[PDB]
Formats: sequence, structure tokens, C-alpha cells
Amino acid sequence: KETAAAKFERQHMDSSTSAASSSNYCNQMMKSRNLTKDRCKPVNTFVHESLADVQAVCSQKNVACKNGQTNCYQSYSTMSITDCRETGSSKYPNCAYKTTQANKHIIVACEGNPYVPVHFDASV
Ligand SMILES: Cc1cn([C@H]2C[C@H](OP(=O)([O-])OP(=O)([O-])OC[C@H]3O[C@@H](n4cnc5c(N)ncnc54)[C@H](O)[C@@H]3OP(=O)(O)O)[C@@H](COP(=O)(O)O)O2)c(=O)[nH]c1=O
Repeated sequence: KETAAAKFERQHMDSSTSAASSSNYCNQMMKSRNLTKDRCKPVNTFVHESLADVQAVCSQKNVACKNGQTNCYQSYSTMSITDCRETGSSKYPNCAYKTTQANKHIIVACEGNPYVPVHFDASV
């Protein structure tokens, strides 16, 4: 089984590297984290920070979520992340991704008790 917090960890956390490794990073990560089983997720972001630093975001700047809900929080500092975005020729089952490294503020939705991240909303 997988709790909501565990799913966020599997889908968005990669503390191992301080930044995306090779240009093949996304293709490999989207595959190993089971993010292309039923379809190709159009976009997925991986965070290269410790879990504690990401969990701490739930006690930072409260802001509105893209879906209108208000349980989203923006990080005060910028974090190291990798955006994985499909290429123009990507088509299930052969999902392919462009790897883009970046340093930006992250916005996640938190829920639960403990109040932890369960959804990655955006980067700014
Ligand atoms: C834009 C963008 C998107 N993504 C990623 C983020 C999403 O994956 P994701 O895996 O992070 O999305 P999810 O909806 O599956 O979130 C996992 C669970 O979180 C719950 N939840 C709780 N609070 C909220 C709020 N406030 N908004 C949205 N969702 C919320 C939700 O109901 C789910 O419950 P279950 O499905 O029952 O497990 C995906 C879609 O892009 P969308 O444009 O629709 O947001 O792309 C990313 O990784 N990076 C990006 O830059």
C-alpha cells in the first residue's frame, strides 16, 4: 500500500542527486518511479533537496493552489528541481522526456496529520 505522503515521495523526491544527472535522467526516472505505466504523464517535477526541507514547506507561505483550493504552500527559498516534459514525438507506450534543470520556488499542497506534502502544484 502507499499513503498519500509516500506517493508524493515516489513521484517527486530525488534527494540522491544535487541535480539531474545525465540527459537521460528523466527517461530513466519517469520509468523507474512507475510514472509511465498507463500513459505518459505530460510533465513531472523532481526535487533535489532533503525530505525535511520539503516537508518544512507546509509551514511556509500559504498561497492559492492552481485548482482554487487553499492548502498550497510556497517555499521561501529556491530549491533545486528537474522538470521532465514530453518531447513532440513522445507517444505511449514509448514515452520520451526532455530534462530541464532549474532553481525555483516550489508550491505544494499539504494535507494530513502530520500536515505533509501530497501534491506538487507548481514552481515559480
Ligand atoms: C505543472 C506541474 C505539474 N506537475 C504534476 C503534478 C500532478 O501530479 P501529482 O501526482 O502531484 O497529482 P495528484 O492529483 O495525483 O496528487 C496526489 C494526491 O493529492 C491530492 N491533493 C490534495 N490536495 C490537493 C490540492 N490542493 N490540489 C490538487 N491535488 C490535491 C489529490 O487529490 C491526489 O489524491 P489521490 O489521487 O487520491 O492520491 C500532475 C498533474 O498536473 P496538473 O497541471 O493537473 O497539476 O503533474 C509537476 O510535477 N510539475 C509541474 O510543474
